[PDB]
Amino acid sequence: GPLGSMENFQKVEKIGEGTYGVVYKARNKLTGEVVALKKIVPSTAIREISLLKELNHPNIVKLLDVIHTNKLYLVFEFLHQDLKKFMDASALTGIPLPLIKSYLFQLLQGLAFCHSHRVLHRDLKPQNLLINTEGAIKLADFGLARAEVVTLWYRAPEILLGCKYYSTAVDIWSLGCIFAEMVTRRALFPGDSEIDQLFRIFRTLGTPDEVVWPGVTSMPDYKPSFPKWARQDFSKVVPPLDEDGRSLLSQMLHYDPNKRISAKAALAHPFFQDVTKPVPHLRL
Ligand SMILES: CNC(=O)c1ccc(-c2ccc(F)c(C(=O)Nc3c[nH]nc3C(=O)N[C@H]3CC[C@@H](N)CC3)c2F)cc1
Repeated sequence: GPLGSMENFQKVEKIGEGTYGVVYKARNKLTGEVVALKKIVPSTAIREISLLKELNHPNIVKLLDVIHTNKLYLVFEFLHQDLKKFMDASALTGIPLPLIKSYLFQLLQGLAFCHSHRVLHRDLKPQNLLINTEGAIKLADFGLARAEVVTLWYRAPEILLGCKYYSTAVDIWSLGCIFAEMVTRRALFPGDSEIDQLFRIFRTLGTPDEVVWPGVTSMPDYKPSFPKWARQDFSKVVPPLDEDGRSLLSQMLHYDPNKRISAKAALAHPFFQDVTKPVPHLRL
């Protein structure tokens, strides 16, 4: 790419770096706006990101600009905290349920929007769910169809079993995993290898078979030698979540992508009958 087109940005600080790339806080030297800068060119990707520029929703971190100068910079609306840090800060008391429920409701709204345009996130985790002082939560760093050890903790089972053409249901799984983690203050399935991840899922939800998941035994990475564990009861998995919450979570964690609840159906679940939008206690 050419030169000088990032001149208009002053790096304020490195936020972090990982498999995604590098993320900075920066100020536009001419408009004064404070933004997040992601540093990473294919055309398969250039038109994929351009689609995301048009994918605007109050629960999606706005993509402001895309700048190619051996580097691709994406410019994002800046947010002051992520859900992981807020979870850790909240660990002694827990996030109050009404806040958990608001955050879950909002992310399902954002996902419902993305999914209605057939856009998948693919890599939801607490670290890319961004929050502000007003009680909003937003989806960040959408994963591309092509594209510091990647975590598997939120990866859906069909991905782990070798599905090549997976669906929006993978985001519902990831979010159910995050929901459970907000409630219990412990990761649900903290696998440290692909098989440890699969087997942690199997040990809680039961080893899947053709009864609960038609087609599972023909999946590319399925092996008949998989151990057969019995399912645990949910009341043991996420206490003290109430029965509405457990019901919704059970549907977000169905093995069969065709049974897993959609984002739109989840919004209608009775768990949200009393949803509100509380203010978080954020110390910045
Ligand atoms: C262990 N780490 C991870 O797994 C992980 C870590 C970062 C990412 C990631 C990758 C590419 C991105 F474009 C974005 C992104 O869009 N970021 C933002 C957009 N607007 N504001 C921000 C922002 O980062 N704000 C900070 C949040 C809390 C800080 N305390 C202070 C400000 C992103 F967040 C993905 C995974």
